Amino acid sequence: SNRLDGKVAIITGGTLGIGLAIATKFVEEGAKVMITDRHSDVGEKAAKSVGTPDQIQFFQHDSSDEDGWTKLFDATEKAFGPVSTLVNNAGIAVNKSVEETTTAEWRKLLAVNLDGVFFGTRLGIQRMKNKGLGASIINMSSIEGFVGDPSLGAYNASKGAVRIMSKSAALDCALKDYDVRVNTVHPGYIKTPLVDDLPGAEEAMSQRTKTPMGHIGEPNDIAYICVYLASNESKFATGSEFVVDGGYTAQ
Amino acid sequence: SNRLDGKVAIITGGTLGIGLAIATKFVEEGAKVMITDRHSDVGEKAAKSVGTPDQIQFFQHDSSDEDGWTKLFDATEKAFGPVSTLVNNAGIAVNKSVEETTTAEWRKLLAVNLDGVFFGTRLGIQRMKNKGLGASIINMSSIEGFVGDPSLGAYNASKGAVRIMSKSAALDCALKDYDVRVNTVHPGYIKTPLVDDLPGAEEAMSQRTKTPMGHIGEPNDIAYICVYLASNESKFATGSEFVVDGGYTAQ
Amino acid sequence: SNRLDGKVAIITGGTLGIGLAIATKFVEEGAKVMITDRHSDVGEKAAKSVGTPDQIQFFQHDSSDEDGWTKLFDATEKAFGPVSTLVNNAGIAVNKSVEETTTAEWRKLLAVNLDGVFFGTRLGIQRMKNKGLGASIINMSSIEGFVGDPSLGAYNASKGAVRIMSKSAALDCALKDYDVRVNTVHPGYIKTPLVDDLPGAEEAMSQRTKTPMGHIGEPNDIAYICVYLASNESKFATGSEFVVDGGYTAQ
Amino acid sequence: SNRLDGKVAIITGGTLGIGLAIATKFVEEGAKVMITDRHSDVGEKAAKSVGTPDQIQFFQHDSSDEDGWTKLFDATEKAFGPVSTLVNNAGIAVNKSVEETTTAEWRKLLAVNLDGVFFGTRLGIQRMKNKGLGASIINMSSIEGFVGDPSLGAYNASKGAVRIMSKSAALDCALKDYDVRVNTVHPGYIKTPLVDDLPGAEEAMSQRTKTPMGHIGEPNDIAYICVYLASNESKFATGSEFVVDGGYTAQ
Ligand SMILES: NC(=O)c1ccc[n+]([C@@H]2O[C@H](COP(=O)([O-])OP(=O)(O)OC[C@H]3O[C@@H](n4cnc5c(N)ncnc54)[C@H](O)[C@@H]3O)[C@@H](O)[C@H]2O)c1
Ligand SMILES: NC(=O)c1ccc[n+]([C@@H]2O[C@H](COP(=O)([O-])OP(=O)(O)OC[C@H]3O[C@@H](n4cnc5c(N)ncnc54)[C@H](O)[C@@H]3O)[C@@H](O)[C@H]2O)c1
Ligand SMILES: NC(=O)c1ccc[n+]([C@@H]2O[C@H](COP(=O)([O-])OP(=O)(O)OC[C@H]3O[C@@H](n4cnc5c(N)ncnc54)[C@H](O)[C@@H]3O)[C@@H](O)[C@H]2O)c1
Ligand SMILES: NC(=O)c1ccc[n+]([C@@H]2O[C@H](COP(=O)([O-])OP(=O)(O)OC[C@H]3O[C@@H](n4cnc5c(N)ncnc54)[C@H](O)[C@@H]3O)[C@@H](O)[C@H]2O)c1
Ligand SMILES: C[C@@H](O)c1ccccc1
Ligand SMILES: C[C@@H](O)c1ccccc1
Ligand SMILES: C[C@@H](O)c1ccccc1
Ligand SMILES: C[C@@H](O)c1ccccc1
Ligand SMILES: [Mg+2]
Ligand SMILES: [Mg+2]
Repeated sequence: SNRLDGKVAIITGGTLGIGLAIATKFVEEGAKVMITDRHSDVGEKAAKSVGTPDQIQFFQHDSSDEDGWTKLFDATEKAFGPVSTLVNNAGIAVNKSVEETTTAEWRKLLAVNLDGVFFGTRLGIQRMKNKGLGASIINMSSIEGFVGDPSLGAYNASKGAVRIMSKSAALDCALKDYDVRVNTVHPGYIKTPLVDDLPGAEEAMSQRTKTPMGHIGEPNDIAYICVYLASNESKFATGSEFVVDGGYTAQ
Repeated sequence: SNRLDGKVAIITGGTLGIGLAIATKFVEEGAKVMITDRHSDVGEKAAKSVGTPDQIQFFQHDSSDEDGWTKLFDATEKAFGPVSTLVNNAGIAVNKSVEETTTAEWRKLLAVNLDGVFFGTRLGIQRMKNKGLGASIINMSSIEGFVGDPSLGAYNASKGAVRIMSKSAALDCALKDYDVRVNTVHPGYIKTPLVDDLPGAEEAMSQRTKTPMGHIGEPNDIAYICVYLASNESKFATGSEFVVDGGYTAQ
Repeated sequence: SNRLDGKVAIITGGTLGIGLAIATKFVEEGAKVMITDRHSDVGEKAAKSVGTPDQIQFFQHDSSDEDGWTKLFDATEKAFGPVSTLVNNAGIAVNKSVEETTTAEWRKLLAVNLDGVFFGTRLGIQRMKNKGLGASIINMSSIEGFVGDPSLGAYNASKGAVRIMSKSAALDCALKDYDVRVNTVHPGYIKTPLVDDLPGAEEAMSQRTKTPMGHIGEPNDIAYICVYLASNESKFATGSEFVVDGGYTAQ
Repeated sequence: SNRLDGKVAIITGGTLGIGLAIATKFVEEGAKVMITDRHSDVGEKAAKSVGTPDQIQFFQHDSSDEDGWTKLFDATEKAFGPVSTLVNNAGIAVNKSVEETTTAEWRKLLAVNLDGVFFGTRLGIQRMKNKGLGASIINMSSIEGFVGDPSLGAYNASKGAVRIMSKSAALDCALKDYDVRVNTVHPGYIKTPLVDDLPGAEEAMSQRTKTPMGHIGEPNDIAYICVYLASNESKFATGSEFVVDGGYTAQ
C-alpha cells in the first residue's frame, strides 16, 4: 500500500502478461498509469479490468513510432499530471538464429525492442528531468541481455543494447543531477496466456537445465521488482540490472 | 506494511548502520528479528531502540564463531518460532593492498566475511529447508564483489567468494525444492556514523569519479532491497546480485 | 611466426589504427588479408604499406552496406581462396548522451556498428560453416560494451548489442558443429593518430580514475589478442569477451 | 617461437594436466620454468619429460604452505635468475554442496585454492615489482568463478575470491607503476588423465546443456592463453578474466 503514492507511470505493452501485472500492482500502490499497445481492442479492455479512469487509462501506440511517443506523454500528463515513471516493456521476438535472421526481421525487431526503448528513454529524460518527481525509467532487458540463445539472435542484440544503453543514460542523469534513475529488469521465463499457447514451451522452460527452480515464474514476479524500482525506496539504485529468473543465469 | 508478515529473521551485525536499518524496516513490515553483534553493550541498546521483545531481540555472537551460530538459531526459534530469513551482514575491512596484507589480517577478515557467511548459509539451509516458510538467505556481498579496490585486497577476496558461493547454494536449494532462496546484495558507499568518523571519507566517496550521483547512500537504501528479497514478492529471484550503488559500478 | 598459416582474413576498417595493426600482425603470422574502408584513398595506401598483393589487398566497402558485404567475400575468395576469419572492426562514435542523440545520429551509428556487424557475422557463418577451416569471427565490442559512458549513448547501445549477439552466434555455431567460433574483443583507450588529433584526449584517457595503468594502449595491443583468437590456439574459446583495457573496467 | 624469451616462470601444480601443458608451451616459447607439486615422485618425472634443467626444474611445495612459497622463489632465482612470471594453478575440489560441506573440507580447500593464491600473488608482487621484467601473475579462476555449481560450493567460493582479489592486485600494481600485471584464466572442462578416471565425467561434461561445443577441451587450450598473458604481447591487459570454455558460460 501507498508505495507509489503520487507517481504517474507510462507502461508500454501494458495490456498483457508482464506489463499488465506491472500496471495492476502500480495502481494498487497508488500510481496513476497509462498503458499502451498497438491494438486498441486489447488495450481498452485491459485498462478497465484493472481500474477506473482516475487510476488507469489506455493509449494506442506502437513503441517503434517516434512521433507517437510525444503524443503518449502529452496524453498521460493531460490525464494525470507530469509523468514520473516510464516502464519500457513493449517487445517482440523472432525465433531465428543470427545466421537465419532476415534483414526485414532484424529491422522490425530492432525498431520495437531497441529504437522504441531509445525513443522512450530519451523523451523520458527530457520530460522528467529537474522536476523533483523522483523519476525512474525501468527498461526491460531480459535474461537474454546476459546470455545468448542460439535461436534468439536479433532478440539478444536488442537486449544487450538496452542493458548498456541504460547505464549510459543512468550515468548522465546522475552526473547532471536530473533526479532521473535508469535501471534494467531481466526476467527469466514467465508463464502467461501466450506461453500457454506455445505447445511444450512451459515444460521446456521448466527443465532443470534451463530454470533450476523447475518451474517458470508469474507476471507478478516482475511487477514487484518494478514497484521497488519505481518507488523512492530505490533512490540510490541507478545503472543496475535486476534479475528475476529462477536461477537461469546462475548456472 | 505487512510485507514480511509471519517471517522470523536473523540479521548478523544488526546493531549499527545498514544492519540496524534492515532490522528496523523488517519489524515495520511484520517480521520478528534477532540481531547480533559481538558487543553486548551495542546490541542490547540497539534492539530496544527498534521495538519491544515480541518484535526484536539481541543475541551476542561473533559470526566467525561456528558453534555460536547453532546457539543463535536455537535462541531465535525459542523466541519467535522457526527461522525463515537470514541476513549475513556482519563484516570487517582492512585497508591494505594484497601486497601489504599480513597473514593475520587475511585470516581474521576471512573468518568473519567468508567463513561466517559460509557457516550461516550452511546452517540456514539445514534449518530452513522443506518447511514451507518461503525461506530467504540474503548475503551482503558489496560493490567490491564486482570491482577491485587497490587498498581492499582481502575484502575483495571475501566479497567475490560470497558472490559466487551464494549462487552455488541458490542452485542446490532450487534443484532440491528446498523452499530456500539465496541472493546477494551489493551496496555502494553508505553514510553511517562510522563513515562520519573517517575524516574526508564521505567527500571522497561522493566525487563523481567514484559515485556518479555525487553523494553516498543511506542505511534505508539497503534495508528496502532486503525487504523485497526477504518477502515472498521475490519468490522467483534466486542466485542473483542486487546492486544499490549510486552508479558506482555502471562506469 | 606461422601462427595463422593458411588463414584468409577480412578485416573491416583495416586501413587505420587498430584495424591496420591487426592486418599487419595477421600478415606477419602467415594470413592472407583483405582490408576495407569506405575511402579508397586511405585503403589503397594502407595495403601497400603492409605487404604485397599475395599477402594483403584492399576492398572498398562501407560495413553498413548489406549488398557490398557479398561483393567483399567474393573478392577475398577470388584473391586468396575461401575466407576463414572475419574481424568486424569498422565502427563510428557520436559524442552525445542518450538525451541529446538525434534520431539521424542513432540510425547512422547503428547502421555501421550494429547492422554492419550483424551483416558480417551472418554472412561469415554462411560462408565459413562446415569447411574445416578453423573459422573465427572476431567482433570488436569495446569497454563500452561493459560499462556506460554518459556521452556515448548510441555507442554503448551498439557495443552491448554486439557483445550479446556474438554469444548467440557462438552458441548456434557450436551446437551445429559448424567449425566457426565467435568472440568479442573489448579495447580500452588506444593511442592512434586520430586520438592525437583530439586535443587533451590521451591525457584525459590516462588519468588514473580512467585507465589505472596511467597511460593508454597501442594498436598492437589489440592486434595480438586478435591473432590468438584467429588462430587454432583458441579452438576451445567461443562466446567469450576478451578485454585489453589497462585496468579500466577492473575498478 | 620466442614469445617468452627471457622470462622465468613458476607454475604451481605444474606436473600434470593443465599445469604441465602450460609448462611445456612456456619452455617451447623460451621461458625457464620451475614447476611444483607436493609429490616429489610426480614432479621429478614431470620436469624431465618436458626438457633439460637449463629449461625446467621441479620444486616440491604445497601451495598452502606459506613459508615454502619463499623457498620456492629463492630456488627459482638460484636456477634461472629473477622470476618474471607466476602461474597460480594448483587447486583442489570437493564435490559437496554448501549445505553438505564439512568445516574441515572448507578449510582444506580454501588453504590451497584461496590462501595459496594469496600467498603466491602477494610474494610475486613483492619479488617482481620494479625490475623491468614485464612481470605477469596469472591466476587460475575457473568457469566456477562466474557461475555456481550446486555440488562445488567451497570451490565456487574460492574461485570467486580469486577472480576479484586478482582485480585488486592488478589495480594496485598498475597505480603504483610496478610493472606487474595480474589476470585470471577461467577454463571450462578440460580432458586430462584424471577426468578419464572419473567414469562418465567427460560424457557428462560434453552434453550440449553443459558444453555447447559438444566436447571438452585439451590442456593446450589453457596453455596457449597463458602464453599470451605471460608474454609482453599482453602488456595492456590487467585486471581481466580470460575464459576458454567451449561456450559453457555463454548460455
Ligand atoms: N513472457 C516471457 O516468458 C518473457 C521471457 C523473457 C523476457 N520477456 C520480456 O518481457 C517483456 C514483457 O512481456 P509480456 O509478458 O508483457 O509479453 P507478452 O508475451 O505477454 O506479450 C507481448 C507484449 O508485448 C507488447 N508489444 C509487443 N509489440 C509491441 C509494439 N510494437 N508496441 C507496443 N507494445 C508491444 C504487447 O503489449 C504485449 O503485452 C517483453 O519485453 C519480453 O520481451 C518475456
Ligand atoms: N558502510 C558502508 O559504506 C559500506 C560500503 C560497502 C559495503 N558495506 C558492507 O555492508 C555491511 C553492513 O555495513 P554496516 O553499516 O552495518 O557496517 P558498519 O560500518 O556500520 O559497522 C560494522 C558492522 O559490522 C558488524 N560486525 C563486524 N564484525 C562483526 C563480527 N565479528 N560479528 C558480528 N558482527 C560484526 C557490526 O554489527 C557492525 O554493525 C558490511 O558487510 C559491510 O562490509 C558497507
Ligand atoms: N581508438 C580507440 O581509442 C578506441 C577505443 C575504444 C574502442 N575502439 C574501437 O576499436 C575499433 C577500431 O578502432 P580504430 O583504431 O581502427 O579506429 P580509428 O579511430 O583509428 O579509425 C576509425 C576506423 O573505423 C573504420 N570505419 C569507420 N566507419 C566505417 C565504415 N562505415 N565502413 C568501414 N570502416 C569504417 C575506419 O576504417 C577506421 O580505420 C572501432 O570499432 C572502435 O569503435 C577504439
Ligand atoms: N581439469 C579440468 O577439467 C578443470 C576444469 C575447471 C577448472 N580446472 C582448474 O584448472 C587448474 C589446473 O588443472 P589441472 O589439470 O592441472 O588439474 P588436475 O586435475 O589435472 O590435477 C590436479 C593438479 O593440481 C595440483 N595441486 C593440487 N593440490 C595441490 C597442492 N596442495 N599443492 C600444489 N599443487 C597442487 C597438482 O599439481 C595437479 O597437477 C586447477 O586449479 C583446477 O581447479 C580444471
Ligand atoms: C526469451 C523470450 O522472450 C522468448 C522469446 C521467443 C520465444 C519464447 C520466449
Ligand atoms: C568498501 C567499504 O566496506 C569500506 C571498506 C574500508 C574502508 C571504508 C569503506
Ligand atoms: C570509446 C571510444 O571509441 C571513443 C569514442 C568517442 C570519442 C573518443 C573515444
Ligand atoms: C570444476 C572442476 O574443477 C571439477 C571439480 C570437481 C569435479 C570435477 C571437475
Ligand atoms: Mg568501473
Ligand atoms: Mg549459464
